Amino acid sequence: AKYTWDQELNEINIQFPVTGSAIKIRMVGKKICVKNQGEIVIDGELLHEVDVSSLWWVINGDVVDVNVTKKRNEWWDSLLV
Amino acid sequence: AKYTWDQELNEINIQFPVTDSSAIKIRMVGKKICVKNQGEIVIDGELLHEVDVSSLWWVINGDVVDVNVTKKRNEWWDSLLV
Repeated sequence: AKYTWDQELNEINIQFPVTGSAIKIRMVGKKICVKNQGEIVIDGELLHEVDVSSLWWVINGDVVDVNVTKKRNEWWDSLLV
Repeated sequence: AKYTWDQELNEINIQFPVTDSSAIKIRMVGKKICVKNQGEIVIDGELLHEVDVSSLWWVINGDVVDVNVTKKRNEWWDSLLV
């Protein structure tokens, strides 16, 4: 497992460890690409639509925390399609 | 001008006006600095010299956000950004 995720009714959160500049994150529509030092963390399509402009991330110690707001307030069964 | 800044020999201070409670987003990684206020970019650049990113702190004083970070080296900076 390269990452974990959790959700609030209106938001998705993704976490992964900093190895060890390096952090590249792009969302276009539902497509999501997260790389860390060239290694792919996630390369897929989110289950539902998000507000791509709301995308934010920070580093807390050894962990990167990524947050994006959902378009629709509903629980997601999974992160990706 | 979206912000102002000043310095001590060992510290950088950045100020900008407010507009709750996820409105203020601040990230520094290495020398890269991103400050957003209600989604609007305040700063998006690279600091002139290295700072201790762990020392980064900010607070709201009335209508003004004050950001402080400690310089790695004790020297005057000609500019805030590269």
